[PDB]
Amino acid sequence: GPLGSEAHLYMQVQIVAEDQFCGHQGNDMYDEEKVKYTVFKVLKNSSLAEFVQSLSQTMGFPQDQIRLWPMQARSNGTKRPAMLDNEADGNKTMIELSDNENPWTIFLETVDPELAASGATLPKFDKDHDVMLFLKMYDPKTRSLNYCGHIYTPISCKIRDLLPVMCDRAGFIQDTSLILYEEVKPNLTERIQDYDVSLDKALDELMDGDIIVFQKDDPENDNSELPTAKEYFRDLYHRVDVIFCDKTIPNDPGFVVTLSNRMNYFQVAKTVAQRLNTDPMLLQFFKSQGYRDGPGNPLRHNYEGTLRDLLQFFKPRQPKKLYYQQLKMKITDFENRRSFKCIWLNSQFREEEITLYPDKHGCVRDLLEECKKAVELGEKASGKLRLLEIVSYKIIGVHQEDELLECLSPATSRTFRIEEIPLDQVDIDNEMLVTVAHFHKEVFGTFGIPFLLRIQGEHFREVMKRIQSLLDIQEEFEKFKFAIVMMGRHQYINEDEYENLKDFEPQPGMSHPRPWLGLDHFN
Repeated sequence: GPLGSEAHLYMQVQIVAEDQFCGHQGNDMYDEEKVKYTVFKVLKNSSLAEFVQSLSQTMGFPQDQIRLWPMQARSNGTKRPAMLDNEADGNKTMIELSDNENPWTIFLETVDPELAASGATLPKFDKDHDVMLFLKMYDPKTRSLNYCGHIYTPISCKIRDLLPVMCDRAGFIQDTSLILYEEVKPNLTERIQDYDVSLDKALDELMDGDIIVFQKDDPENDNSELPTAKEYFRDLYHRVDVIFCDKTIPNDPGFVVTLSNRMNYFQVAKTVAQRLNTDPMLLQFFKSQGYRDGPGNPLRHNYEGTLRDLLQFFKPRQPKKLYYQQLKMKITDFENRRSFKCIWLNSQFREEEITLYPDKHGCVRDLLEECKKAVELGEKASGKLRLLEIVSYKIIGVHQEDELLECLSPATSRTFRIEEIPLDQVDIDNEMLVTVAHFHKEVFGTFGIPFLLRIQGEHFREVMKRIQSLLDIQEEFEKFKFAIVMMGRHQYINEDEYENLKDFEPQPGMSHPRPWLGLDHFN
């Protein structure tokens, strides 16, 4: 194996009986992915007469009461039965007749099995003057199609004379006034405007396997969501069933919404929001892909495409799915959130990487409150926040809350830090806030965590043990060395005699950068 040497000699012929046409709700006779066939494996080079007897035997029919109407495609994409003459074209072989279709599907017509016991012959059909039409009846109250079989008619027959047949097969009195459409193709259902015309003239390109759709003309109809068959099919044509899965709870079965191709975002949203009981603005949707099954870029409200546009990357036989999430705030605010990566300095003096989402048009205060929402602030402490800007492990700034977040540096050397203010740094007057920074170095080899301090002049040895309880370094804090650092210069200060002032400030002669206390030691 697997494939056998003589396999190429063979083609496949899918026979489809008229019962498959019943209850079909779409265009043409049946849906291709539901229809039940009788499949034959026939020899490519074999003949029609051969296949017909073989068929006859298998199906349980005499040959003089079946006729085969090959299902043939048309330019407009529809598929309908077509005439094939079982006698003229019988000498010919199956691939020839098939036009190399593999598989080939054929409509097997049969005698009404009631008149079949009687031994009834299938009616004579003139290839040139008769047509085989198919009838469908459209019922407004139930939005459904009900198959009405087929008829042989001369093409000279005035349409008016088909009315009684149509009524009798639907289930109507003869007085019943009908509306007749031709189903031409999907999204084209054409009302026959005038019944006192021959079929030949009534319908353009009249041929076998053409479809007349008829309905009752009763004022009752106007109550239906879809009064005419024309509306039924136009609705059908744009109908699409979409699966909405939540992008936050994976292995979500999701659910199926029936929507329309034509709908816009507000309409799609309004519809999904309903059977979620939540607001459409409390929903965010995601642009979609197709086959690498997964939520793409957040589709955004200002969006103005149609649902057809959102599913344009889908294969037709592939089931349709869109991802969404549920929102805690208005949709229109969620999009104006800014991703803001910074450092949270807890009250254990240790650094945590946190990403906060304040509003784009927000200010520093706004960022601070977003931070307080994510952190415990150490009991009985101050519980007040400030934002620092840090570079090379040195604090270069403290930003006012009223300052717009927009004004802050995108730069990646800049590191923003949020911390709560120690209790002894909120009231101030004979006392100052100074920047402190660790180091090895001459003056630029800075490292570790900088911080703000508590500089009037007094005991320096006490300042040191305060920094000691804060750095919480057990004693390797001996062999530290401490320095004031200003513009182009740094004077040291031993741990013995020093008592300071406001040496820290620009000696009169530019306002920034300010000096800093620096802590000299290893790693």
